[PDB]
Amino acid sequence: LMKIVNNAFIDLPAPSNISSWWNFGSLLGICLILQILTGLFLAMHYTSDTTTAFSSVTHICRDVNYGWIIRYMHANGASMFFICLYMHVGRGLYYGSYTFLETWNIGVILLLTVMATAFMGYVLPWGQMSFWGATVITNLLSAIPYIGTNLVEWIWGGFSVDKATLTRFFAFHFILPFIIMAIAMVHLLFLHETGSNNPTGISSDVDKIPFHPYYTIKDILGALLLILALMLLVLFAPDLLGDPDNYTPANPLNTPPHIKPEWYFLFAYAILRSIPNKLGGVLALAFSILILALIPLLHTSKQRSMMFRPLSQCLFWALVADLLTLTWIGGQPVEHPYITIGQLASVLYFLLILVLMPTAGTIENKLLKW
Amino acid sequence: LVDPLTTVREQCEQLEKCVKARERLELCDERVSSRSQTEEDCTEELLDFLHARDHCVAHKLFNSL
Amino acid sequence: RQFGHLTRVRHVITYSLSPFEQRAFPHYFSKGIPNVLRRTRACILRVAPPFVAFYLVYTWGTQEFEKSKRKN
Amino acid sequence: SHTDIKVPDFSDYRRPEVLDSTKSSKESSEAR
Amino acid sequence: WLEGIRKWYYNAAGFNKLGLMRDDTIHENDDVKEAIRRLPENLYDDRVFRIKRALDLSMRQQILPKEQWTKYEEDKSYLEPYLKEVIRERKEREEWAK
Amino acid sequence: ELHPPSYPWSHRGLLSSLDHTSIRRGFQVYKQVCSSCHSMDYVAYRHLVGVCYTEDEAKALAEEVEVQDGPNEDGEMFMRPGKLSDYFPKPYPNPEAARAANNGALPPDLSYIVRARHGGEDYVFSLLTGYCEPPTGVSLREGLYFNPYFPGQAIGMAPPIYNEVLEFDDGTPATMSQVAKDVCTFLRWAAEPEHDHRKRMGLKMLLMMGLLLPLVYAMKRHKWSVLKSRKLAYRPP
Amino acid sequence: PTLTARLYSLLFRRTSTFALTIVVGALFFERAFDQGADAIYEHINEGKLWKHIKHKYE
Ligand code: HEC
Ligand code: HEM
Ligand code: HEM
Ligand SMILES: COc1ccc2c(O)c(C)c(-c3cncc(-c4ccc(OC(F)(F)F)cc4)c3)nc2c1
Repeated sequence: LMKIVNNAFIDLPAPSNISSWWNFGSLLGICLILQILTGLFLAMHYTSDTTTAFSSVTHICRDVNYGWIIRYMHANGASMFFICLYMHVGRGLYYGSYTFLETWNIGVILLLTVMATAFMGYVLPWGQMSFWGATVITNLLSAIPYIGTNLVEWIWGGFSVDKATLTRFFAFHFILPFIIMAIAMVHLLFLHETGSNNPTGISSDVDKIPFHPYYTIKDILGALLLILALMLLVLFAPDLLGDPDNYTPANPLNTPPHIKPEWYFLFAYAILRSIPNKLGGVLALAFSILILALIPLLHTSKQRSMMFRPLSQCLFWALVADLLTLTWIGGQPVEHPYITIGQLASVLYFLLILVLMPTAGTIENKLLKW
Repeated sequence: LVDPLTTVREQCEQLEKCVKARERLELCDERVSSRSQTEEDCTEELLDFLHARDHCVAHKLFNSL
Repeated sequence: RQFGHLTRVRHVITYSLSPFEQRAFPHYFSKGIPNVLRRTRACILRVAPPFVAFYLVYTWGTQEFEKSKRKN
Repeated sequence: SHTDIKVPDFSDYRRPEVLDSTKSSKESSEAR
Repeated sequence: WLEGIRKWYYNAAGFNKLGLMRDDTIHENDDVKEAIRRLPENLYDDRVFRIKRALDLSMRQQILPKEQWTKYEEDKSYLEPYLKEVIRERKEREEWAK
Repeated sequence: ELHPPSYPWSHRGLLSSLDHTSIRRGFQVYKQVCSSCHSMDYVAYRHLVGVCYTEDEAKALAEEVEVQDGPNEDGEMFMRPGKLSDYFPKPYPNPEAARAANNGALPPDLSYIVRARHGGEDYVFSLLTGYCEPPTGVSLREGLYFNPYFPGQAIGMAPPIYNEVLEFDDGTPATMSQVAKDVCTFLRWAAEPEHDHRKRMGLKMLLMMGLLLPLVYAMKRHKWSVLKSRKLAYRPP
Repeated sequence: PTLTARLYSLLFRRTSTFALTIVVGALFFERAFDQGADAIYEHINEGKLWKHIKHKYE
């Protein structure tokens, strides 16, 4: 009598109209379980020490029987694991699922719990962009008054990134996914009290359907296509999203030309490089994420979806462009054309979310005599 | 011995973009050479020439190797 | 929650066939295609223009970035 | 009433083997 | 003129293209469910069909012909008379506490 | 800077492999030119087996160079002929001796140089094959030479190769280009020995995924077919 | 009748028989697919692989 719990996988009421956008919730359940198996088999041959880590990856990629595929099913198994989110989130914002506050506020807590885990995971190969990535990004906490000089040295276990900084990331990294797996079952738990949303935003109690033959096979399809776009990168462009300077071991006395995190952080980084004031830059960085927790308190339209909200559609897809911009600016260096652009886009990100998109639904209500 | 690379470059140098990038390279050369006590050089003028030539060498060279 | 008492419905009828008794690809090209174009025109003017705007600031910012690094 | 209830045409979607109302579907169920 | 603008926005939204009315779309909410519960059976049982039909369309990613689309002038506000009543009751409960 | 040009390498294809015959030539380059001044720590003579050298040929080369191995029972360390398990011998004992022997400059390792430089092998061939005098107005310090394909166009890498700088075994003419082609082919094997086995799985995948995607897409539109074809009506009293 | 109907009557009817087909299919599929796949790759990369040149060095 576990399998009363499998009714959430078999006899679960679910709507009928939901298109591919909802599959991205399940796929994380695959990427996560996929990534754990791969990263585990990397642990068998990884060493957490600085004199042996970078080589340890080589032991995998060279001497091991198919050790190399696992590295790239796993690194790029994180990249695809964030294409899935950002679309899994955009659904929740565009189709207005954030009214399930209990889930959404936990959706945030999964995001942060992850997007620090990749940061730790990117260190472990112990190359330049690994080291220098962590060197820059930890120092941002130094901007805080009265604490930062103490907290950063504590996280480092010293006065600069070194051995004990590495070894603890490996332990903070190879644990949190087992904490993330818990919060997912939690995250679903509050969802299975309410049942999922549809493109319309309307109560779908009338046209529910089971889950066992219909969405299962739909998830088998959607999972299959995911394994394509992953393995293509593994089998046709593995260094694509990477950064080749990583394949030089760490040299703390030789700074690389372009320091940057990987593509999935960069929109955050561009916001930071926009502001000259260091501390004020930080609170913008953390706020670019946490602002998701301010969305439902800024809901204004008496409708839920955006299939039936024209002005918000135009603003929504504008926000996506602002993101894509910030992804691009962060990857590119800091000069007078790109500085100016990076400033404008960052202002749009906060402006568009807080002001226009609420303002729209207010206007949209007025046209409908509300 | 003959490096075929020299032949392929020799043909690509005759192309329009190369001749025109060659031109400014000659013109800047006259400038900096005729002048004195200046920091300007023909670095950029050279690279534009070489970006053009070597792009032409790309399409042909390995046919000989 | 479960089936059976989710809500209340009255005087509604559903008809359905067995999948072994109907094609899985009926009018897949014959009718599906214009639905896509209909589904396309219905929304494309709301998706395109910010990404259209992106491609321009991408190039203009790119070219101006290049020109900045060249010379007087 | 209930007798006035009748099924509409699915023949746009039905398989070609089963478009003849006058024939028994069993003969091609094995193939379907 | 604004009336013409209200009309264009209505067709732009497109819930006429699924045969729905306005009040069929409003966010499920405590003040609303109260109002829905007070509906009569005729009007209610019509609401359910306007919805369940529409969901059957969005599943197929189709719509209805222009002849069945909801017209702007025919957009019945069947729920507002009952809803504005409920919200009035709520403000009395709040005002009574104060 | 200078964006290098992209070439028609034999292995640029999504299913194209490496010219293993060229990898044979490329190793002879690294061994007679660069192995005196560059390290390659993450390769063994055994990895060459079955790719460009065979067992015996590589084994013979293991016995050409001496390697420091074995705490003697007397309590000392000696030199022996290398074996296949041994890695490529590092020319220098430590990077400071390298900076000492190259005017403060550091010859980099070359295990991952392909995949550690933007542009990849296209860069490298253009780098060796891009030497020229500086233009007017440009002047460099002693030891350092000019090359447009480097940031700042200033490196300590004096000419490693030129026409008949060496000789090949297969009777190939050793033009500077022929040399730089083969070596870059070797390095792409070093930084990515899985390359030739990568694509075979890439081939097996697309053939399977060419099949499973439509078939699964049928079972979907087989089971959902009930719902894409259902109908509704409204019969109030 | 058609072949599809004959296949169902013998194989896809009993789930026990059904499964044994799939294993049997996998074996001959595993063999056939690998042979055909390699042939294409070699045909593309003809004269570039070790064995294609290995004969010269024995
Ligand atoms: C005469 C000693 C010497 C030989 C021979 C030599 N190198 Fe170099 N190389 C150096 C030194 C010293 C540097 C350091 C350049 C610098 O510090 O800017 C260098 C730099 C390089 C670079 C550029 C590194 C970068 O980040 O841009 C590459 C690539 C390289 N070596 C590989 C090669 C190749 C390819 C060859 C010819 C097949 C070769 N080495 C032969 C000494 C040598
Ligand atoms: C759940 C969220 C996770 C994210 C976002 C993430 C992300 C990453 C990334 C991007 C890398 C860089 C790898 C590279 O550049 O080659 C990495 C490394 C690594 N990951 Fe993951 N990972 C996650 C979970 C895991 C799990 C569950 C494990 C083990 C069970 C794991 C084990 C490792 C190891 C050992 C490394 C270092 C080895 C190496 O990078 O070659 N990670 N992680
Ligand atoms: C490890 C990370 C995550 C896991 C395992 C996970 C898992 C799931 C799954 C399987 C669903 C059901 C499918 C769906 O409704 O799309 C779901 C729903 C949802 N997720 Fe997550 N998700 C993750 C990340 C997130 C994040 C980062 C957010 C928000 C920032 C989020 C917000 C939501 C919301 C609002 C829903 C319900 C929306 C609805 O049903 O309409 N999730 N989650
Ligand atoms: C209607 O939307 C919903 C609503 C509720 C959901 C829910 O409660 C869960 C737990 C999941 C889910 C989460 N992780 C993984 C899977 C999964 C599915 C197929 C697999 O099979 C294979 F083909 F191998 F991928 C393997 C894993 C499903 N999806 C939900 C989707």
